[PDB]
Amino acid sequence: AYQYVNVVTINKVAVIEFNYGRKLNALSKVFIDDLMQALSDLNRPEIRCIILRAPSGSKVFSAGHDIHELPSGGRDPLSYDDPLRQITRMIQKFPKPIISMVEGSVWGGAFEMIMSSDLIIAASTSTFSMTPVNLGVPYNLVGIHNLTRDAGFHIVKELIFTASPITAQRALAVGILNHVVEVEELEDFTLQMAHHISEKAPLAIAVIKEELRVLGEAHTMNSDEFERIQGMRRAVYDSEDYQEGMNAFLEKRKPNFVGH
Amino acid sequence: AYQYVNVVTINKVAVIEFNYGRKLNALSKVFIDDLMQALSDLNRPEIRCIILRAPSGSKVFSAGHDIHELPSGGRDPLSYDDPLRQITRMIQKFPKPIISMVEGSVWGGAFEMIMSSDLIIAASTSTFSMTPVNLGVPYNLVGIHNLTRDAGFHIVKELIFTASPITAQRALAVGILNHVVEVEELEDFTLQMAHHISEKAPLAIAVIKEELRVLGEAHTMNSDEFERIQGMRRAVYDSEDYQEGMNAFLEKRKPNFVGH
Amino acid sequence: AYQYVNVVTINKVAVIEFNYGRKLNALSKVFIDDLMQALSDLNRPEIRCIILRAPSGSKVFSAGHDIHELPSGGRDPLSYDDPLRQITRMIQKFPKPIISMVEGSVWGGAFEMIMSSDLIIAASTSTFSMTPVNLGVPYNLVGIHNLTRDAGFHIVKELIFTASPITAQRALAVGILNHVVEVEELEDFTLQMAHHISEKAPLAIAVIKEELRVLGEAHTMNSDEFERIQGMRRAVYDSEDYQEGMNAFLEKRKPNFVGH
Amino acid sequence: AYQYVNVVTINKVAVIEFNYGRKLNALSKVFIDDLMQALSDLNRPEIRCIILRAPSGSKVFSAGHDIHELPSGGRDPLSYDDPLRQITRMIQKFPKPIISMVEGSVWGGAFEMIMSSDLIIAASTSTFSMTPVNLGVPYNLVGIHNLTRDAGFHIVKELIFTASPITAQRALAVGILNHVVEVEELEDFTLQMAHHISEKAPLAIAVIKEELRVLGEAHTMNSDEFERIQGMRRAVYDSEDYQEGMNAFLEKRKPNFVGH
Amino acid sequence: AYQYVNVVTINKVAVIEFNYGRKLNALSKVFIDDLMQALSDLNRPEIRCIILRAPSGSKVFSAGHDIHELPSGGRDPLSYDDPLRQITRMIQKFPKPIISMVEGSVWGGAFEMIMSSDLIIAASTSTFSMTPVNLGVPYNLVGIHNLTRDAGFHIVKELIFTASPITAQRALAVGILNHVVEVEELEDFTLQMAHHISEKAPLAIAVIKEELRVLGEAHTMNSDEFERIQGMRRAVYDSEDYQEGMNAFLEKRKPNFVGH
Amino acid sequence: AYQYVNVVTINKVAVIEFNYGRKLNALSKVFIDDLMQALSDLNRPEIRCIILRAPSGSKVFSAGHDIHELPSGGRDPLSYDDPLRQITRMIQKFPKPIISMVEGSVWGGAFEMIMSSDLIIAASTSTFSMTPVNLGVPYNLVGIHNLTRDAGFHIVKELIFTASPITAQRALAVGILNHVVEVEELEDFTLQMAHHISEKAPLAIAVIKEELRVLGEAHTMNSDEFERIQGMRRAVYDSEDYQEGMNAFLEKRKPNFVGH
Ligand SMILES: C[C@@H](C(=O)OCCNC(=O)CCNC(=O)[C@H](O)C(C)(C)COP(=O)(O)OP(=O)(O)OC[C@H]1O[C@@H](n2cnc3c(N)ncnc32)[C@H](O)[C@@H]1OP(=O)(O)O)S(=O)(=O)O
Ligand SMILES: C[C@@H](C(=O)OCCNC(=O)CCNC(=O)[C@H](O)C(C)(C)COP(=O)(O)OP(=O)(O)OC[C@H]1O[C@@H](n2cnc3c(N)ncnc32)[C@H](O)[C@@H]1OP(=O)(O)O)S(=O)(=O)O
Ligand SMILES: C[C@@H](C(=O)OCCNC(=O)CCNC(=O)[C@H](O)C(C)(C)COP(=O)(O)OP(=O)(O)OC[C@H]1O[C@@H](n2cnc3c(N)ncnc32)[C@H](O)[C@@H]1OP(=O)(O)O)S(=O)(=O)O
Ligand SMILES: C[C@@H](C(=O)OCCNC(=O)CCNC(=O)[C@H](O)C(C)(C)COP(=O)(O)OP(=O)(O)OC[C@H]1O[C@@H](n2cnc3c(N)ncnc32)[C@H](O)[C@@H]1OP(=O)(O)O)S(=O)(=O)O
Ligand SMILES: C[C@@H](C(=O)OCCNC(=O)CCNC(=O)[C@H](O)C(C)(C)COP(=O)(O)OP(=O)(O)OC[C@H]1O[C@@H](n2cnc3c(N)ncnc32)[C@H](O)[C@@H]1OP(=O)(O)O)S(=O)(=O)O
Ligand SMILES: C[C@@H](C(=O)OCCNC(=O)CCNC(=O)[C@H](O)C(C)(C)COP(=O)(O)OP(=O)(O)OC[C@H]1O[C@@H](n2cnc3c(N)ncnc32)[C@H](O)[C@@H]1OP(=O)(O)O)S(=O)(=O)O
Repeated sequence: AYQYVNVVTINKVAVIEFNYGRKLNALSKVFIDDLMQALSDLNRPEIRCIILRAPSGSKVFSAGHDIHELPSGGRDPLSYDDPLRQITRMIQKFPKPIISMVEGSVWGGAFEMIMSSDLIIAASTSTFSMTPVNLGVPYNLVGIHNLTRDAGFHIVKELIFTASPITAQRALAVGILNHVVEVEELEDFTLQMAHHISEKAPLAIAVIKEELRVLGEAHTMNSDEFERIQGMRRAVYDSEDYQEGMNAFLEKRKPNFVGH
Repeated sequence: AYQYVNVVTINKVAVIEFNYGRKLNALSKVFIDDLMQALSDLNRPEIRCIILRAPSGSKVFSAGHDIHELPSGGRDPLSYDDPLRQITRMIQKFPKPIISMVEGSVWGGAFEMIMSSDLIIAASTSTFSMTPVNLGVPYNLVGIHNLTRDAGFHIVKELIFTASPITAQRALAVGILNHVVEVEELEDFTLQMAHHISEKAPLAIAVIKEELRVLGEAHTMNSDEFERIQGMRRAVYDSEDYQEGMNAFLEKRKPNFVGH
Repeated sequence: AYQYVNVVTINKVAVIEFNYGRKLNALSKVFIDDLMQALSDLNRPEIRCIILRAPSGSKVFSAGHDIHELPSGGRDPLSYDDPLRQITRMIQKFPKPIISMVEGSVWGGAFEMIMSSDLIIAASTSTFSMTPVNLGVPYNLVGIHNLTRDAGFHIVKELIFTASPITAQRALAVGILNHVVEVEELEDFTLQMAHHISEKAPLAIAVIKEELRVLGEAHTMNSDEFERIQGMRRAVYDSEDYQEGMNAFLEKRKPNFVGH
Repeated sequence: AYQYVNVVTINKVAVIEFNYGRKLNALSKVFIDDLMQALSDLNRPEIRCIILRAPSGSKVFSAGHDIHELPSGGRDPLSYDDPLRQITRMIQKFPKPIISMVEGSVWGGAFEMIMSSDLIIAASTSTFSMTPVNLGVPYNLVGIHNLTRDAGFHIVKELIFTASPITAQRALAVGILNHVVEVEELEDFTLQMAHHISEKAPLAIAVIKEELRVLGEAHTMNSDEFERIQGMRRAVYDSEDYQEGMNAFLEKRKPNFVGH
Repeated sequence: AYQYVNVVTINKVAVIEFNYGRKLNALSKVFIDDLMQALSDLNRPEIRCIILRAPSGSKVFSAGHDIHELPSGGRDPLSYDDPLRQITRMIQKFPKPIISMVEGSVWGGAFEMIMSSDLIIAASTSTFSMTPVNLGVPYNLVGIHNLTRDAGFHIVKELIFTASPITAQRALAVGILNHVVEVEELEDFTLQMAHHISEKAPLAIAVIKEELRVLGEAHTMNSDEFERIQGMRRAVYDSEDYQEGMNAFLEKRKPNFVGH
Repeated sequence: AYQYVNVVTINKVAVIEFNYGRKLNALSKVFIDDLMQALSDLNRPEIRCIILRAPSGSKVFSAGHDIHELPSGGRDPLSYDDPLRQITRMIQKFPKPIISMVEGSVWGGAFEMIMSSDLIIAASTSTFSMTPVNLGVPYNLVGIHNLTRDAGFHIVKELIFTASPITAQRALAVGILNHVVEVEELEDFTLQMAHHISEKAPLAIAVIKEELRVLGEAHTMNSDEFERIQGMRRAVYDSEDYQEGMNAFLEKRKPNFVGH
């Protein structure tokens, strides 16, 4: 029923498997629109737990935001109705637990997407990179906030400022992952936990997830502080460095950033 | 001088030992009223540090909220004056450190109670479960907030959505516990730390504890968000699933949750 | 040049080395004024990353606030324009990453200072203590907040209430440090990471750092709560214990705290 | 068409006239559901401005909440999905100006309803009463906040604590009303203002209205403060005085309030 | 029963009359202690409304804070435990309405005290001044907040920056006062209103008063902004101008302020 | 001196007279840069109060934002470093009182500018309008908040949704203006007040002004709410209606708005 995902439901658990490997499951508008439609279709009383996964043996879980669809004009790359911003809101408001079951490497916006989900179970060979400083992208407040609820600030700043991949073992040690398992155990481990969750009280799960959502969002600031930050972000997405980040990716070369 | 607790004072350290083993130290009104009286009586200048403990050899530290005192149908089970809500506020506002020294298994409200205390030192054989989703309970905002200050969101969501016990070793790894020790060393280790804290400046301890309390609570939201969450909670504590959770527990059978 | 720091630039990396070993790099006004001048001088487009370090072989990284410079009594010791409060604001608002490269022991205000920096890389032999309860000091809200973004509340309360040192290995485990390395490798490891960060997009790093700073501060409270805390702090800095803490340190004896 | 309202369109202006005079336009569930449907149906680009009115000559604009439909005992009378709570949210979120055009007396929930609208224009003979203290009702935070954006706190407390009606002339002087007009000029005056607003930029009006709505709601508090207020409200809606207020109103006698 | 106040009970209304004419009802610690004891004594179910008043015929309602009890310099003059701060908190938290009935001139902290009360009814000859800029006093955030809930910002700034007295008629027009009456009618007009309030539901009044209090306080800021303000206040109470303002009053001369 | 302003100092009062009459004191960058420099140059201890005025006899006080300089492409017209946004921040942070002394008509951004100042004294013939809905402009959160601290919400909505001029008498009645005087008395009245203020304690005035500024700004919201509002504002400044409003103004014709 979907071009870019495959859904299998057994009992009360649904697995949403990405079907966009020819583009390394990059978060293009057409891929995200399918993922959201699939989730909306599973918002039914008889579904109690969702798993998100890439196909078995994927080297790349998701290559993150489709760099071709990043606006290189004068507009904000991560506005409120950007597909990545829509799917993280939808995951976080969804009244059922969503488990990210990760095999392969996770990049940029896709790292934010799994951090927005409720649990992350990962193969021992998976790797995680947060990439905006590679491309000159001024990541937005909501998007950065979504990266701060698991690991501490010093770890988050290392991940962002270096853009270096971290292993699953390190991602477990710093609090980003729930569980790391050998890849041959990943599906069996994840289905055991999803089917267990699906026997618990769904209305209690939904209200507790929504309470955590609101508490997690409840770092408040005044209008002047947000407008000041928006001005700073606009100076970045208007920058020569932002154009250079995109151009360098599309030309398959290393960017030369100059601080303008 | 209390029916349900025993208090020992060693210089500047007070040990409050539960005496409600016939009910597995369940957080009944009569038990919590004695605990709160004991704490109030120890709010004196020559006391500097409190330890909360179950008796030596306890299999169960606390079975959590007394399910017989949970209101069935229509009343908020976790309103502001509920005993569990009163004791977590009292622990958090108490101007001396309160150390939970844990032997045995810890369940639901009792897990929130040790999470509200300042330090947790646990036996290597202790276990920890958060149980609302077993019973259909819409846990309240303040109570959920009290579970978010140590382990990250993904870990808290695993504990709540699974209601599965975690070991002391895992609870240490994820940041819930301060120390794990062999049960034979638990009392000596905890008293050594309490005596050490009691040599320090108590007015500085009290103000720093209060600063951490107000900073930990400073996740603010507007009245409409709180009323929306209260409406969601009422729908859960009015639900068939909430009645089925209570009944299933009291009848020792597996609940059948249907999502209304 | 500077009397109390030495600055070296290697390509786009600047290393600020303390030069106040005769006072164990205590945070005196004259030392902090030099550190702040050196940091302000390095806010240039050809500088991409800052390392703060003590001299190679230092037993003591920093002994913390200069206890001679604490007000005698009846005056807030951690007011907004105190040197420690100035340097942490400056580190946090600085538009380049600041890495604390730690060899030796870290005490009190100096622990808050490295916690305010972006990344901490430490020698396997370094140690960390938070000391206000040794001296009777009512640490301020901003200062305490700066200690809560890495490790959990129970961990922070143990560090503050015991004032006991922790090892680099424990500091790694609880989320305070990024990396622990053998002292012989510390400089090479830190420089390699700083050089790596120096090729990334500086405007993206600066706006993301500022987004994290704003989100990290966005725990808000009403005026009454702040004034209530300030009144509690004033009762501490007016106390006999505060005078006894100061006196004991200078006279080189154990304080006798009495709770007034 | 609608059973309980009549809608007329004059170019870009829609007038919604109450048709529930046999029950003095009391805010029963069936009347509010019709009013909300009529508003929803007018959320189309060719409508620019809404007027809410009672029929010409009405002695009673609205008698407020239907006292028969108030939750009888132990149930929150102003929960999130109560009709009065739903209509005020809808009015405030509606992307066109809504003008309350008032002829006759306004009572209780109907006063909060016109206060939630964007402008109020009233007949010189109209009167206004806020009545919960007559019935023993614990008015909810959102509802009280809606009464606080026009007149000062001393004026709102006088209105609520006395439940005394005020004249249109006094309501204008204290800032509740935009305009007071002779009854035979009311309809003409209101329509010329609605037509004038309808010539202005609708997307600008919508975003400015929504900005005012969020700034008006942005009085934020922590969870414990909300739960404490909810507990106090529950003690009121559980009180004998709350029963006495309802019963006295329905039996047409003076209530005897005793303070429990 | 009190040295410095006289209490009369009329049915369910209590009238607390100042008896400190010798010092023009300046808010000395001992006067405020009796006023607070009198309030505490009246916190009984048989009392439904309080009036605060000066004696009949008073030229001065209250000369405001006792200038002789302000500190000489280098100390916060309006700390949390100051008598003016205590009495405004107690009036705002008191579960019965408190009406200020004003005959005579109102100065400084006494103007804040009546503003903290629920309703103000004043004689046509009464006058109102806010005086901190006459004395060089840095008024505190809570205190300034208490002046902003009735008149608009421009009016409040005029009152504070000019320290010029305003008439009762002007105070009515700008929203400070509920009612202005001829002095011969003041006592019976105020009592008629207090008797009317005393017939209403007291639990409903108490919860609505508490809801208004927390909504009024719910302007939230981060710790850094509060500490920044406190630093600015400290510069003022450390200033030569603060000492000049205190000296000029003592010496009965016009202060010469210089901005240091 | 300054091309676009004239400054006269009388004792401790500085009168800043607009000198941009050929564009009716529209807020061009060149005019605002001169006003800000003149204000900065007056930040000296010997200056105690500022008056902002148009030239004596002016029909137009200020024609508002320069519509030729409004980003007429598709970028934010009211971004953080726009001249109107800069001058309102500078007026509000300025440590001396700033009185707007108004003769003539005040439009749009110029209305926000006088609302941001401390006191407004106006000629009886002056008039005031807020005009964004004439041009299709999505006024920003900070700008809208600057209009909400004097009159109530209903009055602000009437001013904005109608864009109709109000008289000085109406502006006084609704709490926008401090005083209205005959045009012949305007200088005498305003200078008498400015000289009176100039006798008072400047450090007390500066800290109380900053306390009001912070309290006035302290309506806080979460990142998601800000980003949602920014998305809505962008849809408006990208609209055909925004282009129509600008074109219509340039072509001296009535705009025809269509809701796209
Ligand atoms: C903006 C946010 C964001 O999420 O940005 C994207 C962040 N993602 C990345 O930076 C990952 C970039 N890609 C890679 O690092 C490598 O391509 C990986 C490791 C994903 C795969 O390497 P592999 O050797 O297996 O195969 P190639 O590199 O040769 O790429 C395969 C094809 O997919 C394109 N591709 C990869 N990622 C992509 C892609 N995110 N978009 C479009 N296109 C792609 C890539 O350009 C190539 O295109 P062609 O077929 O035209 O040669 S933020 O977080 O950074 O702020
Ligand atoms: C609602 C909140 C809360 O805190 O709820 C309570 C959560 N606590 C639990 O769910 C613990 C449930 N109990 C157990 O798991 C086991 O009873 C325990 C493991 C603690 C120990 O098991 P053990 O084999 O030693 O002996 P039994 O299960 O056989 O029970 C012994 C008696 O104690 C009662 N009991 C146990 N816990 C209880 C009890 N929290 N109350 C009343 N009653 C009990 C139980 O109903 C039984 O009663 P009878 O002797 O009358 O048959 S929330 O966090 O979940 O939202
Ligand atoms: C107020 C905040 C704060 O940061 O407070 C300061 C916190 N710092 C400390 O508590 C560290 C206290 N010092 C020590 O633990 C030891 O002195 C150190 C361990 C770092 C190393 O000991 P070591 O054996 O190597 O050599 P000494 O102890 O013999 O001291 C050498 C000289 O340095 C002085 N000293 C050390 N720290 C200091 C010093 N922060 N100031 C002034 N003076 C000192 C100390 O008093 C001695 O002075 P003399 O010249 O009189 O011998 S808070 O965070 O606690 O609230
Ligand atoms: C709970 C909130 C709220 O909104 O509550 C409702 C507040 N409303 C009032 O307090 C209005 C009370 N009513 C009046 O003051 C008078 O009825 C007015 C002036 C509205 C109408 O005067 P009039 O002489 O024309 O005719 P009656 O009093 O003779 O009543 C006509 C019929 O309408 C019923 N009625 C009036 N208001 C009502 C009614 N809000 N509900 C049901 N029923 C009614 C009342 O019970 C009577 O019914 P019967 O025909 O059975 O005798 S809160 O804000 O107070 O918290
Ligand atoms: C600091 C805060 C505050 O509330 O400060 C106090 C604000 N109040 C004032 O500034 C009012 C100051 N007083 C006056 O303006 C006049 O004294 C009054 C007008 C109120 C009445 O004048 P009158 O001519 O009738 O008779 P006197 O001036 O002769 O004063 C009678 C005695 O009362 C003392 N007095 C007046 N107000 C006072 C007094 N607030 N304290 C102590 N003492 C006094 C004053 O010093 C004098 O003392 P001796 O008998 O020793 O001469 S803040 O809000 O300003 O920031
Ligand atoms: C975006 C914000 C804002 O402030 O927008 C602007 C709001 N302002 C207005 O709507 C006022 C527009 N101006 C007028 O309506 C009229 O000019 C008034 C009534 C003020 C005065 O009319 P009058 O016939 O006496 O003499 P002119 O129209 O001839 O103007 C004199 C010179 O200044 C220019 N001017 C006037 N207002 C202006 C001007 N806001 N810009 C540029 N330029 C101007 C105008 O175009 C003319 O220049 P030229 O001599 O080159 O033709 S918001 O608040 O609306 O959102």
